[PDB]
Amino acid sequence: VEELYLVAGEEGCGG
Amino acid sequence: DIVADHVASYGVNLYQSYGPSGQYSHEFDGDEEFYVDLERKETVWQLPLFRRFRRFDPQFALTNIAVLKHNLNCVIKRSNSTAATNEVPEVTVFSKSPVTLGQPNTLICLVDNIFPPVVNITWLSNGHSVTEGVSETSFLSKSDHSFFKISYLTFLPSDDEIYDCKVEHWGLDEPLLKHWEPE
Amino acid sequence: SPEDFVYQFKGMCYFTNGTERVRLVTRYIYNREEYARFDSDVGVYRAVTPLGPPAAEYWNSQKEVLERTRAELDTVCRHNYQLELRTTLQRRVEPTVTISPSTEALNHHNLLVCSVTDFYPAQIKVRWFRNDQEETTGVVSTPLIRNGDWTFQILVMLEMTPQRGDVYTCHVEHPSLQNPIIVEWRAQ
Ligand SMILES: *[C@@H]1O[C@H](CO)[C@@H](O[C@@H]2O[C@H](CO)[C@@H](O)[C@H](O)[C@H]2NC(C)=O)[C@H](O[C@@H]2O[C@H](CO)[C@@H](O)[C@H](O)[C@H]2NC(C)=O)[C@H]1NC(C)=O
Ligand SMILES: *[C@@H]1O[C@H](CO)[C@@H](O)[C@H](O)[C@H]1NC(C)=O
Repeated sequence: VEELYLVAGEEGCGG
Repeated sequence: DIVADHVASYGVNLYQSYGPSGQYSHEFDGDEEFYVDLERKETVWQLPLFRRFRRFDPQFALTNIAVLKHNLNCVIKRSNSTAATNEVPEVTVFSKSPVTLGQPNTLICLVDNIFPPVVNITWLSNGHSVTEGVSETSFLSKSDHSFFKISYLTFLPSDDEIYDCKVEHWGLDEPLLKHWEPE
Repeated sequence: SPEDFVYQFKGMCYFTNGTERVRLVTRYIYNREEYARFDSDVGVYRAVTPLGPPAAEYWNSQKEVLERTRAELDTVCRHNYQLELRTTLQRRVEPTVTISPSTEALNHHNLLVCSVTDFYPAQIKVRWFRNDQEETTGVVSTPLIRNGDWTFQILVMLEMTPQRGDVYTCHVEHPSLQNPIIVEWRAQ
């Protein structure tokens, strides 16, 4: 069984 | 505030403009399970137990750190480039095991309250820079969002050799030295 | 010095009674300022400083982002805990126990240091005895010391006065030990 992880939310901002 | 039998960080995620550089690690009850070598795309487990029974996909870390990079640029814009404050690290040196002359041992240098997470930790033996027998943890997280880091020196206690842990950090005016010797 | 801009994301799982009581708190940090978080006890993202509303409102408006985060309490916290139960939570490293005085002359105050080193996990019981009497005052202990290599140590010091022919013992109990370790120090 593989370890899982918490996904970082991605900000929505002008690049 | 949070009382628990156990606490895990299933992602301590770090990205900083200096370098730039990042770190991805998992912690359980305050100890580091692994970090991902982001350049080599390799998970580096911190115990033989973990290396033989656990697996973590290095791409997960790479993806998360890419998100932090994205997020960081958004918050730099939103904060008008508010820079990190340099904190003063605290340094302690102690031995791993009871000291007896002629019995191999390990010296431990704890560098606490590190921010930002950029530091040089090196060892001095009778004033000489030590080049071999040194290892260190990654940056370990703290609930005030500074870090600590621990360096290890293998050594042979003797009546003629003394040690210093030498720490360089932007929060210091000059290198900080912490001394240790067999009493 | 060079200016540095720092970003942290910490996904933290808090466990009690195995996986029965679990709380997930994800923290978004600029330098050392936590500006947004998800707390499973709250169930939505919250801004914690003025830097946060654009992030929290965005993620709350993205239902699959929100729903995925809520599910992580099970799909990550509990999932990984099952893997800890097979490894981390079975790790047992027996302590080494040593006594040394802090120079030693008879009717003169001294400190006896019971060094309890290189053990895991953290739960430990260390008791001093003077002959057959348990010492419940004059004991000064360091905090639990984290070595960073998945071991701990602790130093438990006894304020005492060597008299002949007292015998002192440090008794150590730990989940790695079927029977306690007893180490003794004899005056003169
Ligand atoms: C974002 O931060 C920079 C650096 O603090 C500000 O620019 C500085 O402004 C101070 C005080 O006004 C001035 O003494 C410095 O010369 C200037 N440093 C630079 C340009 O490197 C920005 O502030 C706004 O910048 C314009 C351009 O100079 C100023 O006309 C304006 O007064 C200034 N406002 C401030 C500092 O409050 C700052 N941007 C914003 C939107 O605040
Ligand atoms: C650490 O040492 C390197 C190489 O000597 C140096 O370039 C860097 O600036 C140092 N970092 C500090 C003092 O934080």
